[PDB]
Amino acid sequence: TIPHLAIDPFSLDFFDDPYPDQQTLRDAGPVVYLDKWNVYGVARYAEVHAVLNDPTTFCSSRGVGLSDFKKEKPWRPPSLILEADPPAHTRPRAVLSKVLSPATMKTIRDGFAAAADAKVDELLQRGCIDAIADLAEAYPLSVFPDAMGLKQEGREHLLPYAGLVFNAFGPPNELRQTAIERSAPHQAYVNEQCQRPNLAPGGFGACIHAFTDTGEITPDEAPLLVRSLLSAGLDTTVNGIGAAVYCLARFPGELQRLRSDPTLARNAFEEAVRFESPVQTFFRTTTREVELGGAVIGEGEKVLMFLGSANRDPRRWSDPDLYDITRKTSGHVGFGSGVHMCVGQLVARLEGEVMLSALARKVAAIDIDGPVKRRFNNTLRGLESLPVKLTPA
Ligand code: HEM
Ligand SMILES: O=C(O)c1ccc(CCCl)cc1
Ligand SMILES: [Cl-]
Ligand SMILES: [Mg+2]
Repeated sequence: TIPHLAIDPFSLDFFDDPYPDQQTLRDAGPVVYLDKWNVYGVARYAEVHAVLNDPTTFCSSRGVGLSDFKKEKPWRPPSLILEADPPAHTRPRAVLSKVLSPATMKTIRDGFAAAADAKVDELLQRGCIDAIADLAEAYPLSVFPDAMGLKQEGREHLLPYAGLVFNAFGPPNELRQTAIERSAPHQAYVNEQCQRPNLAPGGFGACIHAFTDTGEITPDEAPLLVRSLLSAGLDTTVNGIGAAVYCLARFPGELQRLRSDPTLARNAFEEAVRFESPVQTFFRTTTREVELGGAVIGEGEKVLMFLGSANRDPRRWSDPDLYDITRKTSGHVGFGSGVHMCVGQLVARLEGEVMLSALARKVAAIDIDGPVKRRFNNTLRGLESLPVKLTPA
């Protein structure tokens, strides 16, 4: 009843161009079985959304990667938020929600915007730049580590650590095995910066530790919650901003519309999150026998959700393969959906908005003028290098 497919969604050929294989996954049926990894797969919007919004049946406490924490040891102590289910998930989630709250965005927006304008000004002086290293990476590195309260020393471990985290969600292929092999120095750095004395006053890290006296989290929970932000808070925005710039570079008509109305910057970034879906996939584990799209999935089964495929499903989206900065993007699953929906989405949207605003006001054209190189990761979709020429407005 359930179709069996041999597609490996974690192969380099798949990363290089996933869209034909994602249509195959969608059109094979609402639920498929991936023989390569012995997991179920859902690639249509409907089933992805349903799984995300039934955390009781499709749990996260057994891991959101391929590995089932009930069968294998996690490569690192489980996240108190990402790899937890209600009710244990609830209070750690509340603390991060308040640490990254709408009121908190008011305290950082001016500095984030100023750093975005300054970066674009700097890049326009050079003209020809790498939109990845020099923009998508450089800008988040210039605001987020400081917003965390990290010292300057050792920040070079942050991106390698994040690449490891997102590779570790994948199956035990070479990408994952090699990442874990090289992980020891990055884990040591990150874990040490999570301790209260190492987080500067007023930053996200110190604010997490400050919540340890309300009864929502205990002092011994704060380090791992800082670890969450150091895991998910940087490389995500790198690939989100990278996606947005890549879209504007490929679709000059949409850059011209953005220039004509810079207030579209926020929706232009949201559309880029849907269009590229930098965070591609996550797993759930069934806690009971469940019926999903006519298939009966047994207990203790892994279910792979194709977020990027759901965001291009023609059953849900009109012209899904078009980048449209005025599209009604509400409902896309690029940030997830439900109780685990990205708790840092306000930070991600703030960074994306202010950067796209700077480009909208300062840049007249974005022209690819060199070889485009893709970066391969078991969970993240994005570029290694994006040579562009920036023409000033
Ligand atoms: C374009 C940028 C980003 C994207 C596309 C993204 C994507 C996602 C997705 C899809 C989830 C759901 C995971 C699941 O359902 O299992 C998630 C959760 C999460 N994200 Fe984001 N994220 C981004 C930026 C950020 C930032 C900036 C932060 C922190 C500053 C962050 C921290 C988190 C955390 C802690 C969770 C776990 C939430 C929970 O389990 O309740 N992310 N993110
Ligand atoms: O709590 C964490 O350590 C964690 C949370 C979310 C993510 C992926 C979000 Cl795109 C990775 C790690
Ligand atoms: Cl760690
Ligand atoms: Mg419809």
